[PDB]
Amino acid sequence: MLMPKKNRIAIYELLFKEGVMVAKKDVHMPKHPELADKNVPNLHVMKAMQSLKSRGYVKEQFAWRHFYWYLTNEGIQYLRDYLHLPPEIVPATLRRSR
Amino acid sequence: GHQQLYWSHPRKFGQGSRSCRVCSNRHGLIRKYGLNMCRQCFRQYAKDIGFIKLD
Amino acid sequence: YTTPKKNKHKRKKVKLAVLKYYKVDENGKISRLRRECPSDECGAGVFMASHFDRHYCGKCCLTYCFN
Amino acid sequence: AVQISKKRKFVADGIFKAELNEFLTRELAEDGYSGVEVRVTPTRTEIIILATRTQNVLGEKGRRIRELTAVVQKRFGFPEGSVELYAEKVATRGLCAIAQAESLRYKLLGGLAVRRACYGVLRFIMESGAKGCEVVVSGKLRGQRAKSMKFVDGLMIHSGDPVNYYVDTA
RNA sequence: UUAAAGGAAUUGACGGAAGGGCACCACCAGGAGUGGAGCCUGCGGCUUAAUUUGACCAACACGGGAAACCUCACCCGGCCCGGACACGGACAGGAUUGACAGAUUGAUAGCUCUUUCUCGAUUCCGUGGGUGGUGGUGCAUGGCCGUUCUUAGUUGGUGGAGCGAUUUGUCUGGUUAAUUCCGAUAACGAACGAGACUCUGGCAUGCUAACUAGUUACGCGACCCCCGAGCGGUCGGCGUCCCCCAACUUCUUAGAGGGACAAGUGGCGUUCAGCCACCCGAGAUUGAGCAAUAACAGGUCUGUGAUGCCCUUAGAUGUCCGGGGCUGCACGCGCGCUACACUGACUGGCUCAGCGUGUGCCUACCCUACGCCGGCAGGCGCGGGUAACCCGUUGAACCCCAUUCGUGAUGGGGAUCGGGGAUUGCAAUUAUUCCCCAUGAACGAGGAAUUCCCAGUAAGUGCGGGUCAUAAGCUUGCGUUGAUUAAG
Ligand SMILES: [Mg+2]
Ligand SMILES: [Mg+2]
Ligand SMILES: [Zn+2]
Ligand SMILES: [Zn+2]
Repeated sequence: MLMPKKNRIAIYELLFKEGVMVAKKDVHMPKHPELADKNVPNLHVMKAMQSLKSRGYVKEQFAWRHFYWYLTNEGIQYLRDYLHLPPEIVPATLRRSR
Repeated sequence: GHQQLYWSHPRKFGQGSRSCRVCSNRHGLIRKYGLNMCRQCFRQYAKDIGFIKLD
Repeated sequence: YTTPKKNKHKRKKVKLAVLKYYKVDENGKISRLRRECPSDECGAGVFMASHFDRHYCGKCCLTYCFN
Repeated sequence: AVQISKKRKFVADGIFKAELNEFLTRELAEDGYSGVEVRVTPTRTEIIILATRTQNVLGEKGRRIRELTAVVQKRFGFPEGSVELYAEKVATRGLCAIAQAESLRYKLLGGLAVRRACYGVLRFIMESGAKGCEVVVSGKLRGQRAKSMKFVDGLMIHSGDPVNYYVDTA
């Protein structure tokens, strides 16, 4: 899209602390509810996750009006390199509940 | 873009703002009881809502 | 089907390939040539504009008088 | 905040119930979904799936529940610690119509003859202890004009109220 | 010159062919009408920059489509990219964002331009490839729906008949709303539809239970009262689960069970099914839902991240914004409102309902009591209600009683049109609606033709949902008043 560097790390850090993010199909909403703190319009939330599909890192289902997304493991080894994270940090995907 | 007047017409009162939560249409939708579904849309899920017919 | 009026181009920028905003004498000298912006943020940081007479803070869109 | 009226309590939970039924159709169709059933409590609320292949909905130490616990949680306004999922096997896989309608979907995606494939699921319900079943396959079969082939077997009612609970449609 | 022409049988469809049945989407007997008038609204036509469009019993108040803009496609213009990825280039010694000012616009669109500051790999460019579409194709489809089709109809198994398509089962007859039953019988046993069923309505002074329903009794308060009493009369005035300063369920709301089966009794009928009468009874046919087999080249790709294929993809059919149109009128048609008056219209009294809906995740805005301003719409202050808790005991209209008017296009009728006042809204002009004064048009019961209906029915009369910021002449529900005709 236009891809500001502050908001991409703002959406990736939640998209890596859990393996999901739950945007809704309306571009005319200037406030994503689950971030709600760095004045993202969810254009940036859409058009990031468009790019994550085309590399094959994320997955999506298109509910009634909601997009759901999921982390493939090739996305996790992509986000642990792009967020510069050491190879012990894993999301709530693998085993965080017993 | 040029955000001052991209989406500047007021989507407020009137059928330029009501939409189907389920189908994404603006025509014929039912705003009774806070449903906001498309009328064509309403028939599918009406058994799942809990709306029975006469039998 | 025709489009007679020719909407002419997109926006391609000015493409001026030199910075050079600090003149130097006497073997090393700090000297401004454009005014700095009087905002709360960029004192002696990002410049204020140098028009033929007036000055304008480019980042936060405040302006000086036409003089 | 302020709570809304009992008329619009009961259409909110139904459209809660209708919404996740539509998503969990889209996700678990390749894993034999066959419905959900909800429990609202003033605690953790407990949502149980009725999947046939409960092996496939479980991830490696249960990944594909825990992200599917979250997409319900991070949409329908549940705080951290109020909603959970359970996978449960439906008894008689070949007796609820939602189950094997998706089975003969993914039999048709294997490139089978439609007449050979529909017989085997027609045979599957009737040998599973049913009272009657019929399958209508309608669309563009071999031919340019579309046509429908029905494969009725057994006996089956059509009218009155007892076609509400003696039958299930898919 | 030509690939059939023909013969016999079978199944349908049709017959201005018989026979038996049946339906107010059929008639009779009728009622109310519609068609005539003004207007409201859809359709054709014309006109247009555009008047976007889909549909011709089973299109035409239909797309729940009552469009100020948005919707929104169509027309005149003007921005934006929300063109993912993949490759090459551009690419720290100079890729790309944003923006004050001015001729520049319709526009405080850096749209562009003159000039110059600013943004930090984000992108930009070429080439492939996505993607979006209220773009095409409902004759490429799914799903849904309409219909032939509200009528009784449909199909196997196994036997019987035929070379066979097929047929018997599924019928002479009686009977039924009904292949409904009784019987007759190369059929026997079954299935579906019909029916049962579910919802609903009518009855239970019997059962259960009520400060979010009530009565009744009893306290209190007020008021009348021959005359002056009161266990007198009235009171939706107050209290009696407020910690007993009463009981109870008739009325109200349900829940369970009851109740009606053609049972009883005559008559008819093969004394078979059943029919016709009655008595008891609340009721001796309440009303609707679902609803088969096989089909329609029915409708809908403009309802849908249901979808194939094609088209188009940046000077974009994407999307946003400003205006305009969908309302334009020599005419024709279809739903419908108000009427043509005295069985009325006014004016003032008077007393009666039921179904239901009400403050929202996004999403702003709800129903309104009461008080005080206004001659009216309305304007404020102040409450209550997320509801058997408040509006509300929903003082609905017609009807009823007194008044005025007198057969005159009249005080019938209220179209048209001028001036004003308010509300909704970003905006009321091509009048949103409402209010006030004034203006006072056809219209005297409507030719041929044609529609719906037979009991709380037709019809009159209002009321509430939907649409809804503003709003109903439409629809879908309610009660009220209530029939004339008919059992063919
Ligand atoms: Mg659609
Ligand atoms: Mg007269
Ligand atoms: Zn500053
Ligand atoms: Zn096309």
